[PDB]
Amino acid sequence: KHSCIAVIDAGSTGSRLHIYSYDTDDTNTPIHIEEIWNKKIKPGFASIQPNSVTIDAYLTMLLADAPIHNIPVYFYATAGMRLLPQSQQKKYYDELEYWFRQQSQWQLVEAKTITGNDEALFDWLAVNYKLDTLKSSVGVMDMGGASVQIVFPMPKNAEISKHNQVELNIYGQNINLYVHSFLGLGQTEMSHQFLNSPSCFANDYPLPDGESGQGNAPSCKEEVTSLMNSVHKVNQQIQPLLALNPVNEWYSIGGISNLASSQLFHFENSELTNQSLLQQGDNQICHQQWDILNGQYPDDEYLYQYCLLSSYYYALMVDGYGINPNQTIHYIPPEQNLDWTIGVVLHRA
Ligand SMILES: CCN(CC)c1ncnc2c1ncn2[C@@H]1O[C@H](COP(=O)(O)OP(=O)(O)C(Br)(Br)P(=O)(O)O)[C@@H](O)[C@H]1O
Repeated sequence: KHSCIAVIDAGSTGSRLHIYSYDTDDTNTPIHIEEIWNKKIKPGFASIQPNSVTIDAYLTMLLADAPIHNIPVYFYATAGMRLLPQSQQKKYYDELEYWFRQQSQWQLVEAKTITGNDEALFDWLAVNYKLDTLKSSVGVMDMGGASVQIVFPMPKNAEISKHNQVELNIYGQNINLYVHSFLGLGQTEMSHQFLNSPSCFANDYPLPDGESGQGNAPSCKEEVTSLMNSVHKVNQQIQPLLALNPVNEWYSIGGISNLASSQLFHFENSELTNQSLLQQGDNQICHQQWDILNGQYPDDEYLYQYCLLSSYYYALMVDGYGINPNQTIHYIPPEQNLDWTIGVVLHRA
């Protein structure tokens, strides 16, 4: 009845199979993309032993019960696998290539670790698809666990790396995008640099070094800005490009959308500003007595991190990207299930 494609998102914490049915319009672009099946397994691919028994157990658990035969499959790993040397990755892909050759139910089209730029492309396509803006300047930011992505329209520029630019034609229109991924600036990886910063945690929160939190979002933001700008040079790379290529609307996916959906934060219309984010983080968490807070919200296991995270998002978007602290940032809410793999259907199916 419809075309079908499978995309496996092999992420740092788990792998997620998505089977989509779609139709194609007369520009040769997928439409009516529907997720018909879904399977999620932990831990991440890069966290299992790369031998046949382990890979077989893992992929069987992921795929065996799929209600669909003879479908093309894309196996796309992201930041978790990017953290591994090429020679380690090879062990996984040798086993995986062999496993798929033993299954005629699944036609492996590609298995690879996509670059963060690739992932930025798919992010942009996925968001703009959900927003129905694709047949129509929309910027997308993905705040992931290990890497962060930014992507916005920008005219082809021969003085910028080809790796940071993508040309595509979508619903009949030629598009050029600037794409950038910062590996290490994802919230989990970045957090590992700041666990002993008392400025980044609720008062009396027990830091690993035996010291106590003493939260202050402006100070915590400054510490994080050092990693963004002194180490990753985010400001130098992104700000001159945004000054010249203004974005009309920002959309964010990933961790922002989770934090903004917490009980401790108040945001309407699935949008926020950096100023409000930082202020609420500073008041509700950074300067808050930890034990009292923890007692009031005992189920939220991300709570302890909200001072750091609010400071980190502001640092990234404001001090890094140069986004105005009062500029509206839309976020796709967690309930909505927007997935970057929708971008792969658009681009590759
Ligand atoms: C009550 C408020 N909740 C609970 C919902 C939350 N509050 C704050 N952060 C949350 C969160 N739930 C999840 N996160 C974090 O969101 C960040 C990025 O999310 P993502 O989903 O975007 O991370 P990602 O990069 O795609 C992942 Br799954 Br780590 P993989 O590499 O593909 O496996 C990750 O680092 C998560 O740890």
